[PDB]
Amino acid sequence: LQIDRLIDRITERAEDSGNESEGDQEELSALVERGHLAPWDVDDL
Repeated sequence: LQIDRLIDRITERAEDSGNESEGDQEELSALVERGHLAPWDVDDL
């Protein structure tokens, strides 16, 4: 249920998502499959 809510919660620890797509990872997420922009890739930094 809280998909984008964790996705953005876990991405803030790397916070690259904060600039790359910013709120898109919390308000949109999932539909934006482009390179799966979320914590899973931002964490590898």
